[PDB]
This record gives sequence, C-alpha cells and structure tokens, in this order.
Amino acid sequence: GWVRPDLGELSKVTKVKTDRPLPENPYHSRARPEPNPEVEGDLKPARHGSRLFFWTM
Amino acid sequence: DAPEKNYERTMAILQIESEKAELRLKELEVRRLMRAKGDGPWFQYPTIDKALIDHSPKATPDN
Ligand SMILES: CCCCCCCCCCCCCCCCCC(=O)OC[C@H](COP(=O)([O-])OC[C@H](O)COP(=O)([O-])OC[C@H](COC(=O)CCCCCCCCCCCCCCCCC)OC(=O)CCCCCCCCCCCCCCCCC)OC(=O)CCCCCCCCCCCCCCCCC
Repeated sequence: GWVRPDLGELSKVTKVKTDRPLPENPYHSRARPEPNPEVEGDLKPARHGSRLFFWTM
Repeated sequence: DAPEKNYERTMAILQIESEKAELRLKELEVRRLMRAKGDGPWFQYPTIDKALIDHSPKATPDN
C-alpha cells in the first residue's frame, strides 16, 4: 500500500514535532563584549570656537 | 580708556584664555586615553559588520 512520492514532494521543507529541548547555545559561544557607549544629548557649540592656538572662531 | 575698562577687559581675556588652555590640556588627555583604551568614540578603527553573516541553514550541519 505504499505510494511513490510525486515530483516535488521529497524536497519539501517539513515540520518535526520533537520532545528534545532547543539548543540555547549550539555554537558554545561565550558572552559578547559590551559595546562602546553611544552619543546622546543635545549638541552644544564648541567652547570658545576651535581653540587652535589663537583663532577666536 | 578708563583703567576700569582695561582692567575688567583683561579679566575677561584671562578667563577666556585660561578656559581654552584647560580645554586643550583636557583634549590631549582625552586623546591619550582613547588611543590607549579604544573605548571612546575616537580611534574606532573599523571591524567587520556582522550584518553580512548568512544565518541560514547551510548544506552541511557541522558549522
Ligand atoms: C546688523 C546686522 C549686520 C551686522 C554687521 C556687523 C559687522 C559690521 C562691520 C562689517 C564688516 C565686518 C568685518 C569682519 C569683522 C571684523 C574682523 C576683524 O577685523 O578681525 C580682527 C582680527 C582679530 O582681532 P581682534 O581684536 O581679536 O578681534 C576684533 C573683532 O572682535 C573681530 O571679530 P571676531 O572675533 O569674530 O573675528 C574672528 C576671527 C578673529 O581673528 C582671529 O581669531 C585671529 C586670526 C586671524 C587670521 C590671522 C592669520 C595670520 C597669518 C596670515 C596673515 C594674512 C595676511 C595679512 C594681511 C595682508 C594684506 C591683506 O577672524 C578670523 O578668523 C577671520 C580671518 C581674518 C580675516 C578678518 C576679516 C577680514 C574681512 C575683510 C577682508 C579683506 C582683507 C583683510 C585682510 C586679509 C588677511 C587677514 O584681526 C586680525 O587678525 C588682524 C588682521 C586683519 C583683520 C582684517 C580687518 C578687517 C577690515 C579690513 C578693511 C581694510 C581692507 C583693505 C583692502 C584689502 C587689503 C589690502
């Protein structure tokens, strides 16, 4: 009573009902380094201009 | 000019230039620390963007 699969069927992506748990770390990866702090807040102008030796703006 | 005017103008000039000098010293110290530790917004030399990684299931499982 077995029926041969039609063309296109054995290449279907199927779904599997399992009882084993999902691997929370399949790569055995460690903790990632914490990122650099972002930029935030309002942008005030430069204090006393460019401060390049004598340029007052 | 009045001596009051030159005197208080000199105090204004000295405050502005002392602030600029202290800010340049802080600028040197900030640049030294950010080159040394690499934790600030400056000297952030680029690494690989991890948005380029294909996280799809590949052809072989051991990866
Ligand atoms: C109501 C709405 C409208 C409001 C209007 C308000 C304004 C009303 C008046 C309208 C006109 C305004 C003009 C600009 C504002 C005043 C700027 C000024 O005098 O700064 C003083 C500036 C600093 O003096 P200060 O006492 O600290 O500040 C007074 C003000 O607070 C200065 O203010 P500051 O603190 O904001 O200045 C910022 C900063 C202040 O400066 C600094 O922080 C210091 C560093 C400045 C540069 C130094 C470079 C040194 C090495 C290069 C040398 C270059 C060659 C020298 C000259 C060769 C011959 C041309 O300036 C700069 O960084 C700009 C660079 C210098 C250019 C100055 C403006 C020139 C305008 C006309 C251009 C024509 C040619 C001029 C000569 C070209 C060479 C400069 O003086 C100098 O640096 C000495 C150099 C000569 C200055 C130019 C004088 C302008 C008038 C020229 C008329 C004659 C032209 C003759 C024919 C052509 C030449 C043969």
